[PDB]
Amino acid sequence: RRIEDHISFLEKFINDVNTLTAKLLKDLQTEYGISAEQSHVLNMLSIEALTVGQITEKQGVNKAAVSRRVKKLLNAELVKLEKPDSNTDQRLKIIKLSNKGKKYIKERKAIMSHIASDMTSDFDSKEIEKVRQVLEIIDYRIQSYTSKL
Amino acid sequence: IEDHISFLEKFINDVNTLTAKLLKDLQTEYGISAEQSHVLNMLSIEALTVGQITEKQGVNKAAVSRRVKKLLNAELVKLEKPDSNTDQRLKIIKLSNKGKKYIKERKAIMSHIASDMTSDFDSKEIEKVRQVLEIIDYRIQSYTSKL
Repeated sequence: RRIEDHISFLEKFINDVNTLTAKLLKDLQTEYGISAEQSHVLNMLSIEALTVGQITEKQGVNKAAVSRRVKKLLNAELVKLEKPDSNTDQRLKIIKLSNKGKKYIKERKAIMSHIASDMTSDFDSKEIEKVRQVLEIIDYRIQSYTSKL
Repeated sequence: IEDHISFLEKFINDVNTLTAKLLKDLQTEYGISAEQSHVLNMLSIEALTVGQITEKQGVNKAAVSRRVKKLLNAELVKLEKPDSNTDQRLKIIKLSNKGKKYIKERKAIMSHIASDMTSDFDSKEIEKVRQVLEIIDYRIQSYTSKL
């Protein structure tokens, strides 16, 4: 009820961020020849290099579709196929960003930062910090809970 | 202070990741995809017009028109815009009984885990956090509203 309304507000809030994001980024994506979700993959890999398998369940959806979008990015040359080994090799391919992929990620960050900043310039810095602290522990708990299924 | 943006993006994906994990079985059985659940979930918050939904989910307009038409083909949603709120371009879309049962299960699953993670939490600490995010949601909506 209580917690049920908080959960409902968090869904609306995330959905609203997604909706603003998509609209602010439609032009940039269009410039690079990619869709919103291909763009998502690029945001995940700007965090770290990954393999199709690692990004599939960590977004949790049908295996093939993700494979498709990684193939589309490779041919758009926004991403690369590497083997920077120093850890038990089985069979697998490491996917990381090309330098055009990082250029996009920086165009995207600058657009998100200006808008986030503008909408937040009247806020009290210590108030935002306290809020982040609370979401940091929620993030932490979500993460550890997920690791246990 | 823009490491702030990075953290929110990551917090959003962790949320989404866990939700895809918890609802895999539920969404499969109802014949749903994750993006359609979001439309459904949204419609449980309020009865909406498509023009409304397009601006509130706003990506390609035709791609979201498709997702609502599929929810109607599946009868997960009802097209009920009688003369109270209507005569305003398009319709008033709302969940049907089947759709209503899906979101009940969805809430059953999420409520228990959220509650499990927040049990040591001070109501007031969470309320204040909610207040601040309400301002930011307000602004995001206001900003989304224009260009």
